[PDB]
Amino acid sequence: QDRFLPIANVSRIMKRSLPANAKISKEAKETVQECVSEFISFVTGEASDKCQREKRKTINGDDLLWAMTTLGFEAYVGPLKSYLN
Amino acid sequence: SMDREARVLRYREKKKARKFEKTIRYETRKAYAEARPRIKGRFAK
Amino acid sequence: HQLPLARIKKIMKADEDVRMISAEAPVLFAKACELFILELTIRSWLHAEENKRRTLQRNDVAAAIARTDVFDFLVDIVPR
DNA sequence: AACTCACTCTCAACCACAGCTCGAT
DNA sequence: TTATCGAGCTGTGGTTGAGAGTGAG
Repeated sequence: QDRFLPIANVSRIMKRSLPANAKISKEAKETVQECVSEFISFVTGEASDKCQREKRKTINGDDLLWAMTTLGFEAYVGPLKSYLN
Repeated sequence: SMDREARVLRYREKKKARKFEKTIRYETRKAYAEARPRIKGRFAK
Repeated sequence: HQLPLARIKKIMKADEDVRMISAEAPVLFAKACELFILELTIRSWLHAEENKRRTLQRNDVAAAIARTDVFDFLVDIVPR
């Protein structure tokens, strides 16, 4: 589906994430493609809400990190901040 | 938790409302872009 | 680098509430997706490993999703 | 069954800038 | 407490080659 991240990009990333001898079913690739795509939606809606409450029109990087923190993803926040520099 | 359930439910209801058609929201910015010099599609002065 | 920002941005903009998006947001998001894909894939792998298998299958991803609270929002996606 | 990799052809990235955005004040 | 306003920032879209998609082996 054209509403999802491209499956080749997703597949590559799961492959590099696994021991060299691992195999990944076509079904598993399609399931994870949807999931990471939904991750973007999920987080964006919380960031989008924050901006509404605070009456701004731009979703920025901090809005994403706030949204990820209140949705259970604080563990990402550290690495992310460190990656921007 | 009770707070997570609220946000998760809101995320699911926002699902029915995803609009993937190309929507234009700064109709002025179309105008300037539409009538703007291009080298090979790229903008130029 | 990895994931195409345009397609990240397009998923963002399917939400009618979002208006402007900062230049760094899709950049940040693409990294966050890599951390997400990694965690979801490794936890799926765990289940496959526990069942003496080398091919991650869909039910492995489902197993990871059921077991991990952060992945609670995707529980209705697995089953069709 | 998934992986390989050569082949096809889609589509993400590129650019400038008018005037909107938003935090130091 | 809420409002200001200029230094910065971002949406817009034709074109095309980088790389997504494909499938026989």
